[PDB]
Amino acid sequence: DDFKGRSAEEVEEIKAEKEAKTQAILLEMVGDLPDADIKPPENVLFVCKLNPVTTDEDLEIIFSRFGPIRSCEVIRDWKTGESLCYAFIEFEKEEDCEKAFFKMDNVLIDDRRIHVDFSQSVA
Amino acid sequence: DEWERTERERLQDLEERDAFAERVRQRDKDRTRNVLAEEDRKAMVPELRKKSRREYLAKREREKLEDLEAELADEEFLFGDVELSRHERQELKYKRRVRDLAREYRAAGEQEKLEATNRYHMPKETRPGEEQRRWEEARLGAASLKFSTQAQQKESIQAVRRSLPVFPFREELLAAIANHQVLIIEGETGSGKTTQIPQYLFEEGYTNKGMKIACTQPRRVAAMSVAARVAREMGVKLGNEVGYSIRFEDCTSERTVLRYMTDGMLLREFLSEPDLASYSVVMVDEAHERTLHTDILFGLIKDVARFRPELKVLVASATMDTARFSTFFDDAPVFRIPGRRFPVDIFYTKAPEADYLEACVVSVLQIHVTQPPGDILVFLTGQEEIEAACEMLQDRCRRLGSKIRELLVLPIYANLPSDMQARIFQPTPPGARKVVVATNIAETSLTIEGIIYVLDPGFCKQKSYNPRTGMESLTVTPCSKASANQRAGRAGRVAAGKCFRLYTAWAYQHELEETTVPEIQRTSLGNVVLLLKSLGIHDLMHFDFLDPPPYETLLLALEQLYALGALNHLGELTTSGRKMAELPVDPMLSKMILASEKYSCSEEILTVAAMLSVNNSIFYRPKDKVVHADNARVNFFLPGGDHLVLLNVYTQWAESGYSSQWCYENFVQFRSMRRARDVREQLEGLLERVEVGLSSCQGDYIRVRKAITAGYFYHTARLTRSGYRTVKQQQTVFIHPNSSLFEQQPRWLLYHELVLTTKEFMRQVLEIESSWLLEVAPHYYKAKEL
Amino acid sequence: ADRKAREAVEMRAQVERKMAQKEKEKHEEKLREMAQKARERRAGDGEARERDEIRHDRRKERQHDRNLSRAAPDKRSKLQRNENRDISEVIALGVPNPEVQYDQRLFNQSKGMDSGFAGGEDEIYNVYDQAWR
Amino acid sequence: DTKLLILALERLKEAYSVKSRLNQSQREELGLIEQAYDNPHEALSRIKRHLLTQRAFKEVGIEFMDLYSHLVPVYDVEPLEKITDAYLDQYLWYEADKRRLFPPWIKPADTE
Amino acid sequence: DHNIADYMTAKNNVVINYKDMNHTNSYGIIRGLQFASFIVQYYGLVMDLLVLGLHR
Amino acid sequence: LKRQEAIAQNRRLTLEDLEDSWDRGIPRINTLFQKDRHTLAYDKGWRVRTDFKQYQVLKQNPFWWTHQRHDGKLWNLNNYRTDMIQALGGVEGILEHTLFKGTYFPTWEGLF
RNA sequence: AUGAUGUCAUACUUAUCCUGUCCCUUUUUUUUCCA
Repeated sequence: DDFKGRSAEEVEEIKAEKEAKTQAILLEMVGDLPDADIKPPENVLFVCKLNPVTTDEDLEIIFSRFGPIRSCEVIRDWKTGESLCYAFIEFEKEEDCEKAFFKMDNVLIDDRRIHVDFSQSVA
Repeated sequence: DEWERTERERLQDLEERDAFAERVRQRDKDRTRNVLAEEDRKAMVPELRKKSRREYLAKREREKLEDLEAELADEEFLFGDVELSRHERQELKYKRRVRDLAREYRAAGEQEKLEATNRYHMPKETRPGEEQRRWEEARLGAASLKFSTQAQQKESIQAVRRSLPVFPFREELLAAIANHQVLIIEGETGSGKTTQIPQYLFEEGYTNKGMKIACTQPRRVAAMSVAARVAREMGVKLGNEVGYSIRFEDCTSERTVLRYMTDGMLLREFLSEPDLASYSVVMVDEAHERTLHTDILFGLIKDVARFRPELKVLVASATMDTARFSTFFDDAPVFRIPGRRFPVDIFYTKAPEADYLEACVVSVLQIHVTQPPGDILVFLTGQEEIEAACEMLQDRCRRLGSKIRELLVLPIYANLPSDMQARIFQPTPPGARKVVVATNIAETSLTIEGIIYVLDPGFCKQKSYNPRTGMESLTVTPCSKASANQRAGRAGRVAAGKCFRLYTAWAYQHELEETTVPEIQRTSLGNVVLLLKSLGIHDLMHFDFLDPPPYETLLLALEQLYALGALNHLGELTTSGRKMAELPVDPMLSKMILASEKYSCSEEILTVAAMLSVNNSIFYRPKDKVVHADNARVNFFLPGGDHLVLLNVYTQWAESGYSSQWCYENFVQFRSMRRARDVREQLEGLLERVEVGLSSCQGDYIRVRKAITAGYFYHTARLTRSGYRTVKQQQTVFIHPNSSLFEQQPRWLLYHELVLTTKEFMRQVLEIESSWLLEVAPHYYKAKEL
Repeated sequence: ADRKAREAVEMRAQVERKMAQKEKEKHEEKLREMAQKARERRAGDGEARERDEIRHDRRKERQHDRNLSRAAPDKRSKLQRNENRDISEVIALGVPNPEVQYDQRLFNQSKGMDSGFAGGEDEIYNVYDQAWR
Repeated sequence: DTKLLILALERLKEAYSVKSRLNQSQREELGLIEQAYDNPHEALSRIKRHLLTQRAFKEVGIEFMDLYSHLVPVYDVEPLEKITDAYLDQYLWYEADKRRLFPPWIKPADTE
Repeated sequence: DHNIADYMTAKNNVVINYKDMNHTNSYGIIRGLQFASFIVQYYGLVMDLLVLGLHR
Repeated sequence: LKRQEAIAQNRRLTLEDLEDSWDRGIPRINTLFQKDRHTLAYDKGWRVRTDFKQYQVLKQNPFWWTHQRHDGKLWNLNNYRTDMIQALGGVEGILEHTLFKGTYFPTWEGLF
């Protein structure tokens, strides 16, 4: 023991470590990612709640405000092309990702209060 | 026409509706306020990774859930048939084994959990229906002593298709309606009028120009049946091009040309698109069914018939209702289908009879004993009678032992448990006879193959609503000529049948009235009054009825609505009136729901509404487990009344996690519970529009009873020393035996039903304060009268 | 002694727990092997068209599922699973066959819940169990 | 619990099967059985209350049954507690046999 | 449950009364209680264990 | 075996499979089918319990070893009565000893 | 030195009662930014 007798906090923290390890191994089990849980780049924000009329150009516009962009990728419903009302947006700096985040969370653009969180993608 | 005044109003309706919803979301963006070094950043970036990780854990396992399901959902309809090749073949092996591996590498962990809580743990001092198979291995353990063909399907479909009473009648009927917009099409069941006709239309292209073909039915389950049937015919997937839309369940896609629905569903499509401009054709089935929704659609669609001649009116039904049908509908031509599979020998008693339930008994006795093979259908009036019936039948079975053969008595009605409904649908065990005891629920929409005998005692239990008393009484009623003919016609569908009328040719031909009174006369109409005044037709009198209600009935409706506050003192719409009218539920309920707004008992009043939507079947009360049943009931019995009883009951069920075995343990009809949950959830989906804030009473049932009053003040009685008697009319009522207050007998009473069974009755009753009555309705209830 | 025994029970319990825990994880590593070689063994005239059907169906399914969850929070959980439990529904849907049962001339030929031996009474006439003729 | 209490009370009435001249005290016990047969939840409330709070009981009477070759003690308990014990009897035996407390050599068993 | 254990054990300790003699049970068991079947068979299980040993 | 086959060929076990063995067996096979199987799957420890009733009731049970609802009904002496009459002589030889002919009842089948 | 207030049981009155009571048919109603 002593992976239990430390606190309650780090106890459930170890169990959350687990929950991660199991969900990862699980998602690789059902087979999505090639390499197991490689740490995600600090330089992309996943921005959902989006509009099918805001495009790569305009989103790269408004997120050109805080940092040098490397891209703006709204994933496309393939054979119809309609914007998925979310996006990935790609910065150069950690500071650029952060500075975009801490002003752009839950803001109203094109009359929709979109959400920004960092990228969870290992993709 | 008045049609044009209507659509005038209704296009402005859609305009003001959209603008209203937009205004309200602007209101909410107003009400809602949402505004938004080094080591600080390197601190929370670990915490943003904390949440990224964990929300990603749920998100990744959720996406695993998606593609997980998708592998098998994909291999359902491609693989098991076709000559498919290396790539997707190998990947089927892959996705097969791989979702197995996921389930397995999680079943491992759960195995750890359960195995390691199997163990012994010193106690610590701190101040599914198988009770008859767990008593059938008690005995076997006590008594042990050891020391292509899809094309073939299509061929079969067409081959049966060809033999309908309509397949040879195919072309000329097509050309006929090509002539006449309104064509009345009289034909009996089994003709396929519901199925083959819309096919014919579609293959003839009335769906071209992107148009649709509507088929309306009075019953959800019948619509689902019909839709399954015709989608199988059309060789496509049910839901994409052939679809059915019923309350709570869409089964359509933007490929849908053939759209099936209810009569209230079509009225509500007029709540969407007054013109039905995407529908080229509406085929209304079985219009004889006499529902308020049928009798409203008739008027509305007749308006549309005069206004939209490129549009098509098809109204098919079962019986001789074509006289009034055409006559109201400007005497449309009537295309006759001859359709009746096999014959019935219809017998009469010698005489009139005194004891017709017993006569039922002894009839089926003789029939079973003497007859050749064949299943039997017998009618009764309803529940108590019907179980008494099976009582008698199975008792005589007990006495007559092996002298007779196996008599599968099966009762069937509307509220009895759904497993017990299904049980009749199994194929009969060889050599035994199956007799179904039924109510007029077995008139229609239930298809029991094998029934070769049919017995009618010639009755029914019809509701009768007198408005002069506000009283609707579900009482005995000799059933109509149309009834007896159709009850008989229920037979024969596979072979020669017999129909034993418990009454003579004399009474039959002579004292038989043709039709049940078209519903709108006999029923209470509060919500349909509410509806046509939600559509705004201010003159409610010269409106285009098929059969108007008595001016009496309408006057009562108007007073109802005004007193409740839906009407101004001149009879038009308040914001109260409209906001309640959007609700597909009675105005009394609606007033109570609005009262939750004032009393901050939102959730509780919501769940109450959800209960009164369906109550009539809540608690199963079997004879063979009466006491344990009364007990799992008496458990919840709360102080205050039946409504908060229901509240806690639902609360505890969902508390159990929507558990079915929960209601199974606690003697509750799962059907009632779960449909009530659905009606509450869609109520909540209405709740944003009706502008209700999601609130709890915080355990304050005083607010609850008060919102109940603010809704149901009309539905009240007081103590009199000569019994419990109304507040207004001082007509004399009684309490239902099964009331949570039935022995409490309160001084100031609220009810929800008003019937007069064997004596005057009232259901879903509660104890109130007369003071809340001067709180709520000092204009309707004055003090001196309390 | 009761305290001492409580402690020894718990200590033996968590020892054995941890042993079986580690063994479970080893099992799981073998299953990790199973999955990797599973996709490996996988990767290497109807299938091409059924395959455009694969992505057609699955991808419009993702369309409808995303759009469900987007119009209503889980309208997927408000449509698709809730499609498939109620009975009249299933009967209309032609789903087939959705334990031993036997003849009813068998049942209820005796009724009662007490032994007939009257609970130790003797003076009552219960010898034979059929009236004489 | 209503199955377990129905079994309890059937067992208790088996004493008075004949319905003789019994006495005051047996008349009163039969009254208790019938009212707890009618309202099976006032009963179970009472039972679980007893089981939770009571630890000082009334007194029991004794007497002997003479079998001519030896005597047998026969104990007479008060009807309220007789009902709470009848129930506890049934409950413990049901649970013990479901959890498999008694191994198979303990033998007045129900199987033979 | 320590509640039921205490009810049973305190119910065996009563006052036992014949015509005019009274005493208090403190040592053995009243066999005329209704759970006394359970108590006798559980105790007999413990003594089966002393006779056979845990291994056999 | 027949129960397995009734599951495999999915038939219903009919009266013809069980009229042959209908009171045979030990519990008895006709206990499988009694009315109250449902609440008697909850009566455990009934054998010990009838043993121990002897310290609770002042009377002595001669069938302490069994239970009619649970063990079936394990003896049938209905032909004892018939052969007793044929051995005493038949109803006519038997009522030459009684006051039957002095009642002027016309025949003895009705006597009650 | 007799107030009303009462959840007081007992006593009492009307040739005042023991004969004035009980379980529902059928079924339908549009919906909205996900994150």
